[PDB]
Amino acid sequence: SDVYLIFSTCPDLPSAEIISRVLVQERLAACVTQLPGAVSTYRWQGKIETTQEIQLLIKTNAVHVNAAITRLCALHPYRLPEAIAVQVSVGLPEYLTWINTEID
Repeated sequence: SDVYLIFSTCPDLPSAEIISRVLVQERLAACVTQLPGAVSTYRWQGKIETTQEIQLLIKTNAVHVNAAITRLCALHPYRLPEAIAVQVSVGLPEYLTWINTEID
């Protein structure tokens, strides 16, 4: 399908809310789901670091993937945010249509 799920994380609730609201308002994503209480572990210059985060699941389509990612970046606290998109293989047809009609 041409629906894509974009994963990102943000450091807290306002950033998640800002990103979620803006991406939907600007019709770059049909919906954004936040999963709070996430912890991410990564290296930050020779140190194992953990950061509390909100996980985002951004539902969009192929023609909006880049715009959603770049707008996400424009709104993001992080200099280099997670933004990775996975193509949806198949889905409930009316749901895929809804994603598309929301933003196309």
